[PDB]
Amino acid sequence: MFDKPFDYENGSKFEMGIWIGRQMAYGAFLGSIPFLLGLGLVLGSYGLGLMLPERAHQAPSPY
Amino acid sequence: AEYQNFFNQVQVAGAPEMGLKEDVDTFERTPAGMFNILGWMGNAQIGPIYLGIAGTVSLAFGAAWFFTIGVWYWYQAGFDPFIFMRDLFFFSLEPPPAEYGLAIAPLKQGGVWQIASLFMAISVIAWWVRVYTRADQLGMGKHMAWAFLSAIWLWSVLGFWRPILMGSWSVAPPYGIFSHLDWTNQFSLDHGNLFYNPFHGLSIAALYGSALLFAMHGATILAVTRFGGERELEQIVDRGTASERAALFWRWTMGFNATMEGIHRWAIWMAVMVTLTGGIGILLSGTVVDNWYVWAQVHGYAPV
Amino acid sequence: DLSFTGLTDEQAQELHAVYMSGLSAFIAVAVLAHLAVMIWRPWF
Amino acid sequence: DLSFTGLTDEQAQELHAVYMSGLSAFIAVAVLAHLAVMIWRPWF
Amino acid sequence: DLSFTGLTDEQAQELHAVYMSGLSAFIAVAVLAHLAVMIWRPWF
Amino acid sequence: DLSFTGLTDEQAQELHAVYMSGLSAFIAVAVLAHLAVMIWRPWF
Amino acid sequence: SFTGLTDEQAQELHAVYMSGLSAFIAVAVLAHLAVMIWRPWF
Amino acid sequence: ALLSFERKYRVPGGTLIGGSLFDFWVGPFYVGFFGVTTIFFATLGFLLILWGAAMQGTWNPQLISIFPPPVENGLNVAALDKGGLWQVITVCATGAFCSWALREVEICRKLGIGFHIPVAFSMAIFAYLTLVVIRPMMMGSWGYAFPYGIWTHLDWVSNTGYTYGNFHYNPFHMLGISLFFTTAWALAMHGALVLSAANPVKGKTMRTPDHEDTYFRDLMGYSVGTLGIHRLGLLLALNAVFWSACCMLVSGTIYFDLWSDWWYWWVNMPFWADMAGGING
Amino acid sequence: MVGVNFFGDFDLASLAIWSFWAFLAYLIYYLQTENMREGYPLENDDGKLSPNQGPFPVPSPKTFDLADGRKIVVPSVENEEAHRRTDLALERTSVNEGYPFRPTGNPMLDGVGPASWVPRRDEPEVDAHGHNKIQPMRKTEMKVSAGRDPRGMPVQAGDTEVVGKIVDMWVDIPEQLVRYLEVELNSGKKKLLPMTMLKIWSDRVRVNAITSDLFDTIPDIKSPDVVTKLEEDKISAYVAGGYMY
Amino acid sequence: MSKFYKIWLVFDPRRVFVAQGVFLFLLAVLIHLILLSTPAFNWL
Amino acid sequence: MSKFYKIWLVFDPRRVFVAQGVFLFLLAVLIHLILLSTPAFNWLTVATAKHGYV
Amino acid sequence: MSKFYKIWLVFDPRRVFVAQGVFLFLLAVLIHLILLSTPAFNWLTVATAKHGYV
Amino acid sequence: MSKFYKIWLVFDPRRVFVAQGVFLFLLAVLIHLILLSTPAFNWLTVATAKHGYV
Amino acid sequence: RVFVAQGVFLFLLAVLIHLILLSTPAFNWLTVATAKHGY
Ligand code: BCL
Ligand code: BCL
Ligand SMILES: CC[C@H]1c2cc3[nH]c4c(c3C)C(=O)[C@H](C(=O)OC)c4c3nc(cc4[nH]c(cc(n2)[C@@H]1C)c(C(C)=O)c4C)[C@@H](C)[C@@H]3CCC(=O)OC/C=C(\C)CCC[C@H](C)CCC[C@H](C)CCCC(C)C
Ligand SMILES: CC[C@H]1c2cc3[nH]c4c(c3C)C(=O)[C@H](C(=O)OC)c4c3nc(cc4[nH]c(cc(n2)[C@@H]1C)c(C(C)=O)c4C)[C@@H](C)[C@@H]3CCC(=O)OC/C=C(\C)CCC[C@H](C)CCC[C@H](C)CCCC(C)C
Ligand SMILES: COC(C)(C)C/C=C/C(C)=C/C=C/C(C)=C/C=C/C(C)=C/C=C/C=C(C)/C=C/C=C(/C)CC/C=C(/C)CCC=C(C)C
Ligand SMILES: COC(C)(C)C/C=C/C(C)=C/C=C/C(C)=C/C=C/C(C)=C/C=C/C=C(C)/C=C/C=C(/C)CC/C=C(\C)CCC=C(C)C
Ligand SMILES: COC(C)(C)C/C=C/C(C)=C/C=C/C(C)=C/C=C/C(C)=C/C=C/C=C(C)/C=C/C=C(\C)CC/C=C(\C)CCC=C(C)C
Ligand SMILES: COC(C)(C)C/C=C/C(C)=C/C=C/C(C)=C/C=C/C(C)=C/C=C/C=C(C)/C=C/C=C(\C)CC/C=C(\C)CCC=C(C)C
Ligand SMILES: COC(C)(C)C/C=C/C(C)=C/C=C/C(C)=C/C=C/C(C)=C/C=C/C=C(C)/C=C/C=C(\C)CC/C=C(\C)CCC=C(C)C
Ligand SMILES: COC(C)(C)C/C=C/C(C)=C/C=C/C(C)=C/C=C/C(C)=C/C=C/C=C(C)\C=C\C=C(/C)CC/C=C(\C)CCC=C(C)C
Ligand SMILES: [Fe+3]
Repeated sequence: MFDKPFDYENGSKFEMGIWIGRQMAYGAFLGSIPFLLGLGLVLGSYGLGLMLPERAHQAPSPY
Repeated sequence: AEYQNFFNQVQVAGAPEMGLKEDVDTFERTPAGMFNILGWMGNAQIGPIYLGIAGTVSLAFGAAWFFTIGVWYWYQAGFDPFIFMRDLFFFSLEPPPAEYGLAIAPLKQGGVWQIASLFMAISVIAWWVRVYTRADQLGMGKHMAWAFLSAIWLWSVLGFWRPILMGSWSVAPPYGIFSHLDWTNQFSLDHGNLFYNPFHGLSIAALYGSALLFAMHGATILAVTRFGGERELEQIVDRGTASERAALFWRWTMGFNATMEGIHRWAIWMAVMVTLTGGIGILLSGTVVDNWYVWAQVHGYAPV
Repeated sequence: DLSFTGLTDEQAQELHAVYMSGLSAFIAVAVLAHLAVMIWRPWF
Repeated sequence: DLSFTGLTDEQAQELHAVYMSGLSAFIAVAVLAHLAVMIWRPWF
Repeated sequence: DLSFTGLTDEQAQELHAVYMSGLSAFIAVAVLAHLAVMIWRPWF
Repeated sequence: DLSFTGLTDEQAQELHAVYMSGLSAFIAVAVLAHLAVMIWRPWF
Repeated sequence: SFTGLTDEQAQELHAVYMSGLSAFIAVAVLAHLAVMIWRPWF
Repeated sequence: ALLSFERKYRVPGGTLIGGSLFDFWVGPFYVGFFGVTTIFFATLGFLLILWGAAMQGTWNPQLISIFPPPVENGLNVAALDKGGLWQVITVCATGAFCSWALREVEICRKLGIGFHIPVAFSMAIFAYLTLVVIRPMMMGSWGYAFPYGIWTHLDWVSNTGYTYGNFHYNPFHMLGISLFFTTAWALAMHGALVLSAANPVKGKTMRTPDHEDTYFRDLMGYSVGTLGIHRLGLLLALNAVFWSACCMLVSGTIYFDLWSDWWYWWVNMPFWADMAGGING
Repeated sequence: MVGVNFFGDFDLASLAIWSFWAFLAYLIYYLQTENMREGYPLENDDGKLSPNQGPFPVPSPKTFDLADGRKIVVPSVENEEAHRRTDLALERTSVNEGYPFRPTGNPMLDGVGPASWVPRRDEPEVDAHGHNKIQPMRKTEMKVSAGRDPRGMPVQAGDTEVVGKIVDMWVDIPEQLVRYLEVELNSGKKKLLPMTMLKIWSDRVRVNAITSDLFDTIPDIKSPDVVTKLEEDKISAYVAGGYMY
Repeated sequence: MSKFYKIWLVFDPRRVFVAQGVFLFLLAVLIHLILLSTPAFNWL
Repeated sequence: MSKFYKIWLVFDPRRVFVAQGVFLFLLAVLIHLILLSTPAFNWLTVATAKHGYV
Repeated sequence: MSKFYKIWLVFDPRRVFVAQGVFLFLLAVLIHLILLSTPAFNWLTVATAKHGYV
Repeated sequence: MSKFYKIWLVFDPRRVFVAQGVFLFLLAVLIHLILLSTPAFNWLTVATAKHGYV
Repeated sequence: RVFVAQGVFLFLLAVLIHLILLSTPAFNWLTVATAKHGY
């Protein structure tokens, strides 16, 4: 529904360019899925820590 | 949304299976029954149990050990049932102090611990004999007995062999919920960060590997239950598509695979290794190496 | 006529021409962004 | 006359010619970048 | 002749000639690099 | 006169001849390297 | 015979194996003689 | 090369991304798009660990250690020589693990089997992300994650555990320990039982599953079954890892004192706290 | 023996750890060799012997003694030949190795890919007493003790259509486990549906693996009350192949 | 060169376009994350 | 040698191209990260010192 | 000796070429990293000292 | 003995050659590492002392 | 499936936002009440 073949025979240049753009946009969305998941994980954990008591951010360093 | 085969969708039951005779005395078997709650994930039958001599000895002496610890706890509670419940996890039956060495100690000062330990040892030996003989009378290959022997090895190193080598029963762990955790922590502290014991690391690797391998094998078998993959023995003698698909999954994943029979060899050795290496690691502590961090520094895997 | 994709030669040429036009447009946009950044904060 | 891939000799020659053109372009760009860096920040 | 891989003698000879040419080029480049390093910073 | 591998006596002889030539070349190179090390920094 | 070999094949294989063993032992003896001359351990 | 039965299973289809672009094998390894990404991430992580060894100045494999940025750095992206290399390696490891799971999903789809294996692997991935991402961010800094070293991360484990006294007293920790021990015990029993059925006493024919059920019913009065034992092993391992993750999640975020002191609410319940005698007076 | 070294810093702990390394190397070799009793020797894409066979040699043959007098030598030519599919409707997609094989006809009907079946022995699996392990519930005295009884329920396929009704269940007698559901199609024919690839709702049995048109071509059992291992493999392969096809 | 279009005779463009989109997005994300490391170019 | 084209008679170009792309991107990223790990050759830090904004 | 070509009668070129490529890449990377881990032969360090970059 | 060629009547050449290559590489690496861990025969350290690099 | 998921999502979002407001002393309505009324 997102990755579709192109009808090269009986196909205009403008449609070909739009199709290449759509394929690359779908690829960009697929590549954005892990970036968005990681950003959400990090920021949500940080926000939850911000909502934690004050002692959560004062633990001794394990090194 | 598909069926994951973690629980049965429907249960069926007839007369309970009383077991194959082979070379087993059927007079020692009890009656059997059903428990429908256990039939969702496994078998609902609480089948017959073999009584025999080894089972009777093991039950009697294990109950004696359990009741010895219990009456010691009641003595520590001063007959008070409310104190008994309030401090149940804090009660401890400690070994004799280091002054008495390996000799028989007074009851109040470790004799009760020695009595309980002897009862426990008798029970464990009887249960090992039971495992071996139940394997033998059905014509099976004694693998369970050898697997149990590794755990027995670790257990006897903790309580018998290392105390003998150290010259006192005091170094053995006590009988208690919180007290034996404290004993474990104090052992690590006294022997210089047991993390740096190489056999301790090997035992941890084997434990992690046992968890990993059982996860892999269970997931693989449940994945091929579409083709009757859990019938492992028949797949061993008459290979089906389940075995082939499992082998091909793991070969395409990591480049090498197992067979329906050899995966269980992997499993048994991985599980045996944790106790096999742990016994050696515990036996080396105090008798050969008394500070594992300094030993690691000498042998090049700790910073100087 | 070596083809691993089921594409004829002329179709490949036209597709490459369109792809290169888009690539040049993308390069131009990237160049504009880099010039803006360089004016705002040079890294050399 | 062995051919593991199924390609003929002339097909292999044409593929190698185009591949070498691409490699030449890549190496030329790399050489220009290296010369620019050597002028900007010598490492020898 | 004995052939586990299915190749013939002459195919093996031709492949080995090409492989030896490639190895010779690689070794020549390595020798030049080692000479340059030895001149710039000897390790003996 | 056994053959687990399936080779003939003459095939084994040819294989051994090539293998011994390779081993001789390897050992000669190792001997030259050892002589050079002994000259540079003797260990006896 | 669990291996499938015959008596004569076993004899020839053993002869070649003993030749290799003799060569290895002779080299070891020479090495030990050199070590004993250079740095005696007795 | 191929196994003697492998040819009929190497068919196209089952990929998630790219169609037939990467639908091929390299030796025994199926590649796919996620295999390409896995090889990239794994090689980059390995080479960056080697480079961090070069910066550290040691080539002993047991002394190499890449440390996260200091606690004072917060959640900022650190300099590569000041903990940023650890962050890059962590990103590479996360990418490699996720790509491995998705490649396993593709292989499952090609072979027409279930996804129990990738789900179980995702459980371990969740545990790893808990130790390196969730807990350090809930504590406000990347500096609370463990380092990448064979024994230095053991030092990290020791220090983190002793931050809260004796870590044995964490209840979720006790549950996880019990589950791991049970998993090892069950694995030993299952391997031994299957091998003893497959390798009977000499002169006897191969044993049936009825023999296994009879053996375990004779020994202890209950048999879970082959399907049951596989389900039980999988669930035991998954629960062990999940409860270990929970034990680490609750420590340092909502609990900061000694767990041995946590265990004293039962003792200090007022209706028997002052009753003289016993251990706690 | 604290501080007692045999030579240098080599003490009892060092001896133990090095001995463990040697033992672990041998154990890994043994475990890998024990797992090479099936699927070897390796072949190429044309079915010919692969020039590379791996560093681990194939172990010496081992024999399994069956209760009916049959001997199985698992690493043998006979074992490989008995389980080898013939006349596979497959075609190479490339001259190079490592590329997928394309099904020439109907992959589900031809039994290739995820629909592949293995030619198991054409006899039913038996228990220790010699009785057939899997039998229909009408031939036993078992009863439904929990869950939902699917007998009499309609069967809905993956295309949201009714293809028949459940008439009986097939049960593993030694394990007391339901393994197959018997369905009477609207055409009157009876088929076997694996339990592991269907869902039992409150009012229907849903089979998403295959559509209505594919239910008529499910492989059949020769005898109405006996199912053999080969028939089980064929039915399971056909049903599991529907997810891809 | 002018013969680069033949790359579309080797790899199917649609899948290649999807993969290129993935690669370009991830490369941009990586460059932004690298820029965040230095305060001078930290735009947050 | 003028006969190097015969490498395409040995190796499938598609898999070769995939491996080459992965290898070259990996190598470029590795070299850039090595240079960024060295403060003397970290061009961002060099620009920071040269222009002086942080 | 001039009969080494018969090695291709024993080993398939594709597998040998792949293994050789992996070996050479790993060996070159290892040697470069060994030189970089030694400050005496770290060329970036030598350049920094020579040109006064820090 | 002139009959050592008969070893190839006993052992398959492919596995022997693979094992020999791996063994020789590991042995050479072991000897080089032993020399490098000894400062008296570490050629990099000796070169540094001889030329005053550090 | 849609209705249950939407209900869970809305309830969890509301609980999370209410907890965020509660942990903020500036918007903590109980804290505001006890400060204003001298509780
Ligand atoms: C789980 C809670 C703690 C922790 C606590 C401990 C303790 C306590 C011990 C270990 C031990 C080990 N841990 Mg640790 N470990 C953690 C997280 C990790 C992670 C990770 C990315 O999550 C990894 C890869 C490791 C890796 C390792 C191994 C070096 C070793 C044996 C494990 C094993 O066999 O497992 C089962 C897996 C297998 C059997 C399969 C094979 C796995 C191989 C052995 C992994 C090798 C990794 C290699 C050294 C480095 C990887 C990167 C390279 C670039 C490829 N740890 C966290 C922080 N770990 C033990 C040890 O000996 O330490 C010295 C030990 O005592
Ligand atoms: C602060 C505490 C110390 C420490 C101190 C110790 C000590 C001390 C010991 C271990 C031991 C073990 N530790 Mg450690 N350990 C620490 C940190 C860790 C960490 C971690 C940080 O992640 C991990 C994963 C481990 C993991 C492990 C295991 C791999 C190992 C053996 C486990 C086992 O099977 O035990 C339990 C299994 C048994 C005791 C076998 C029992 C066999 C008998 C026959 C069965 C029971 C008898 C009878 C039937 C009972 C009644 C049953 C009735 C039905 C009621 N340790 C730190 C560094 N650890 C042991 C070991 O081997 O170390 C080398 C050990 O003795
Ligand atoms: C490979 C190493 C792993 C392993 C292996 C292993 N253990 C084994 C086996 C194997 C292969 C067996 O064959 C054997 C077995 O039979 O398993 C079912 C066993 C076994 N491992 C056991 C336990 C066990 N294993 C452990 C560990 C492990 N065992 C390792 C992880 C642990 C841990 C982690 O601490 C424990 C607790 C047993 C279930 C069993 C051995 C049974 C036994 O020895 O019984 C004799 C002992 C007793 C009878 C003691 C007393 C029991 C009761 C407390 C008696 C009192 C109560 C009375 C009956 C009722 C009172 C009611 C009221 C009046 C109160
Ligand atoms: C139920 C959870 C248990 C489990 C499950 C599990 N793990 C699994 C699977 C399953 C079901 C797989 O399918 C998968 C697999 O393929 O197994 C063969 C996997 C796997 N479990 C593995 C290991 C592993 N599992 C562990 C744990 C467990 N896994 C749990 C107990 C541990 C522990 C406790 O330490 C380890 C070491 C791998 C063998 C494998 C996943 C292989 C993989 O991801 O491959 C791609 C990545 C690489 C080849 C290398 C990447 C390297 C990085 C880029 C750089 C290094 C980064 C790392 C953080 C450094 C760490 C240094 C250490 C000293 C800390
Ligand atoms: C750590 O290392 C760092 C990050 C510091 C440095 C490492 C760096 C690297 C290695 C960076 C990049 C390597 C590459 C290889 C980057 C990308 C090269 C390419 C090949 C980019 C391709 C851009 C192509 C793009 C967007 C597609 C353009 C096509 C667009 C729609 C579709 C074509 C349709 C076009 C209709 C017509 C429209 C155009 C006009 C003029 C009308
Ligand atoms: C700390 O302890 C220390 C390390 C000090 C102890 C030191 C120990 C040892 C144990 C050192 C070494 C012992 C050995 C055994 C060293 C090696 C001896 C060997 C056996 C060297 C082999 C060299 C062989 C070489 C290069 C291979 C020559 C073969 C070359 C190509 C292959 C040609 C053969 C062919 C090609 C097949 C073609 C022919 C046909 C008919 C197809
Ligand atoms: C710190 O120091 C370190 C550790 C980093 C030192 C490590 C160093 C290394 C290992 C450096 C590099 C070793 C290599 C091996 C570098 C790369 C050499 C190569 C071989 C680069 C190749 C670049 C190839 C390029 C651009 C060509 C891509 C080819 C193309 C566009 C053309 C192909 C498209 C085609 C041919 C048409 C074919 C189809 C038809 C129908 C004719
Ligand atoms: C710790 O120890 C340290 C690391 C310090 C030192 C230890 C060091 C060692 C042991 C280093 C290295 C030992 C070796 C043995 C390194 C490798 C030497 C070799 C053998 C390099 C081979 C280079 C081969 C090269 C470039 C050739 C690749 C071949 C080609 C281009 C030719 C292409 C061939 C054939 C195309 C196609 C023919 C097709 C037809 C149809 C005729
Ligand atoms: C800590 O304790 C210490 C280490 C101090 C003392 C402990 C010491 C020990 C235990 C020392 C040694 C015990 C042994 C038992 C050492 C070895 C004795 C042997 C048995 C050495 C054998 C060397 C064998 C050698 C060279 C032979 C290899 C054979 C060959 C080349 C012959 C090849 C055979 C056959 C080619 C092909 C013929 C085929 C046909 C068809 C005729
Ligand atoms: C109302 O409640 C009643 C009174 C009915 C019963 C309540 C009972 C309780 C509360 C029972 C137990 C509570 C506990 C806490 C039991 C034990 C838990 C543990 C953790 C036992 C751990 C033993 C742990 C280890 C290493 C022991 C290994 C023991 C050994 C090898 C045995 C050593 C054997 C023999 C030493 C020494 C023989 C030598 C002589 C001179 C006799
Ligand atoms: Fe199993």
